Amino acid sequence: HPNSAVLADFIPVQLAKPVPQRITLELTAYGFARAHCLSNGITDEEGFVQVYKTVKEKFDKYAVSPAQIKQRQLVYFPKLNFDIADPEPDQAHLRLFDIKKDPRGADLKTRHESYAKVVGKGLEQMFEGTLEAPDDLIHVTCSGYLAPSPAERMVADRGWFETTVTHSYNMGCYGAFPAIKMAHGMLASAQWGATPPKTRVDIAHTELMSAHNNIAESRVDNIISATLFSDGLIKYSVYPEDELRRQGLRGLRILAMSEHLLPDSADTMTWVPGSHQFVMTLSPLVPAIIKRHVRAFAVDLLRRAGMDFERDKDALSFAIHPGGPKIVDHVQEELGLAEDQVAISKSVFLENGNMSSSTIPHILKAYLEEATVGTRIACLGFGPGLTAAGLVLEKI
Amino acid sequence: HPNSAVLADFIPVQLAKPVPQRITLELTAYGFARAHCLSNGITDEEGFVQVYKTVKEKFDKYAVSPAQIKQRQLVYFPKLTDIRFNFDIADPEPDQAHLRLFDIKKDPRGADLKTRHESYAKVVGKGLEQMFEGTLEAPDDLIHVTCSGYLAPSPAERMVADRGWFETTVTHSYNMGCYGAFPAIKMAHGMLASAQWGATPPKTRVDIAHTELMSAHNNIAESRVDNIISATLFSDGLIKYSVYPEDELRRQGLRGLRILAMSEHLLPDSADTMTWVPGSHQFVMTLSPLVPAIIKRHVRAFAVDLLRRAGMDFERDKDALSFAIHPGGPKIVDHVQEELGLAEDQVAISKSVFLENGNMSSSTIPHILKAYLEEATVGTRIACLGFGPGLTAAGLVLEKI
Ligand code: NA
Ligand code: NA
Repeated sequence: HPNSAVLADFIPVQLAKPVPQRITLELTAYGFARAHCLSNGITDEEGFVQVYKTVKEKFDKYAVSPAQIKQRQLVYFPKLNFDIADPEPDQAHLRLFDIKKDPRGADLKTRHESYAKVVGKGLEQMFEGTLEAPDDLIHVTCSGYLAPSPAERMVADRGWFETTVTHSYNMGCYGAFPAIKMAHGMLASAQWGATPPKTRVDIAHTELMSAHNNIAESRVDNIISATLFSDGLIKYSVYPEDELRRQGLRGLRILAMSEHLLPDSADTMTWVPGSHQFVMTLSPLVPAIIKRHVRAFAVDLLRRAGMDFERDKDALSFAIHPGGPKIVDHVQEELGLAEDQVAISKSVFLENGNMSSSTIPHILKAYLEEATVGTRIACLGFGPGLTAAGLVLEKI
Repeated sequence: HPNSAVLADFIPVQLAKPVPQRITLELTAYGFARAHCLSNGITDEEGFVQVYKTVKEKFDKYAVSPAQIKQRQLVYFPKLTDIRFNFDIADPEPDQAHLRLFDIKKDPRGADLKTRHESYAKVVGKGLEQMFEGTLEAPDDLIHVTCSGYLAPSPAERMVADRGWFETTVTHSYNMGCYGAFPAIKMAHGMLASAQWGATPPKTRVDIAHTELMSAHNNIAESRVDNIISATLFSDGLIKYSVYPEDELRRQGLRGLRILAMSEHLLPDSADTMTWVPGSHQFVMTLSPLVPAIIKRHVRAFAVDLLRRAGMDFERDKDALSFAIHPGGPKIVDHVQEELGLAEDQVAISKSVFLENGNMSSSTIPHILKAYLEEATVGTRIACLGFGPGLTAAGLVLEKI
């Protein structure tokens, strides 16, 4: 196919062994209780006891449970009353919370320097099988912003002095979509002649959601986000389809893409850097707003691909970003989807939690590695805005 | 021309009256002196007078001078009408309070980053209402460019929602620093070419909105020399412009800058010479005195290549080109000019924009391009060059039509 871009070769890197959810919940609950006691001058044991019981009750009620998420990769959760060891200065940098003295923990500068170090290493592992520089490298993240970025430093470390680096930043849980949109555009811009020809764009996701741990705030939506979000680093490539074929690779051919905002929703999800970490609010209104608009969005997306929702939806897999425990279910229900059309997305959430932008790429990795050639996949995700983003893919 | 994207309709928006360089120098030196005394719990009078003479000498030696920058828009600097002379500063009007982020009476770190981001959201949300007040039809894409405030949802996404623009794709082009317009334009170009590929329906217009509020990052608590330079070099700039497929631009009968080529990559061994990282209180900068030499040493090969990408030849055609060069510091344009064997007239607008406005981060190149579109003879080709953290060199070749 001329004028075609193809996703391929998806490579996750695990930086830390995933922690069983019931343990994340016990310790996070204990940390929120100590922080709270530090924050309100409660100093006596029986004081901590009553606060701890209340925090635990709150966790039982509102925390994402082990039945919903089995384990999460959390680089900044301590390595396996609790007592926490100090770590080797060998790595004070993994320790960004504080339950003895200042409950706000590390400040943002410290967290940013930590991010650069951890992602730096992650990126060197993500790209160690890469033999030739890409024409472009896109860095996607919503969890740490530095200039130059860890991506820029790695490209230089590799001596990749003809590679364009583009930051695709602050586009949250759906950040794969705009990154794939750029990549498609960089291949199309090359075919238009504005740059010499290009044969590969590499996109690298690095989300350290656990770097933004906030145990000083006890509002429900913070309990929920502390127990919901997880870390994920994953890279994949975008090839012009002729280059994909020449290299004998399997891939996901891009058919169509779409993205725009949803009305009366801007305040329902926010994410803002403050003095110590990026701070989140999340309204319980969000799944209903997604439910309300997803169908019309999906019908339009399939039309963009020359498809018809009523006639073609049954043969499609739907890769859906699992933003909360019930998001896939809601979309499943609104779109009238069978279990086997949404099974991979539920399972990635169940095994990993919400790794923010890195989630959808892990979903697409499983489709690329499991589906028959010819399979079509409609991808949907949501993030702040609120934004709806979508992609139509075909396995080739 | 098919497969052709063209820049047009450059629209700056001034939010505050620019302040003459000399007064920014004197008040800023005064702030640095007070902040130093506060950090150090120096409450002694003569203690302050000595700190202050010292601070002023460092300003005399290192600050960007009124001969280099005449005035700057600094939304987060007090209005002259508020300056009373030591100086004091009048309390702001109530609905202007979010414009005071520095503190020289109690805690010299000033407002924390969250307060700064909230102030930024408001000031940019008003700036964007002005920038888009004459927009008649929603664009297909809106690209928000900044390296100076990051919120989700952004002020750009909120504006797009307030307008009811629910078909418009919003993309954030963030944290690409002073050369920010170059990745923005590359992205606009890809979107049109992606539409032409058939991956979205046809599009007719991408809008790019730069909102750089560098003054929101005032740091008067560090007196290291490179921060004296930064606090007196950088300035604020809000500007939008549009990218059209050429056939659309012709039907509207607009003049524009047709894009011929573009490039961007990193320069070796220079990652630590210019850095920009959010911390507790603001985004913190560092800047190495080596930056101008590193740029000069690489800019010729880059420029030769860029011209090659446009089907031209540096050595044969440079005399016919204008060179829009991001003025990152007082001497950047001069160093590049010298390295490239350029005449004064080929680089005058980049120099003039610097002198009149300071370094407006990513907004600076778009103001230089607005002047070219207004003044250039049809057929004139412009080589554009921008640098920023990486270090990164970014390139564009344009033709006025
Ligand atoms: Na870049
Ligand atoms: Na967006």
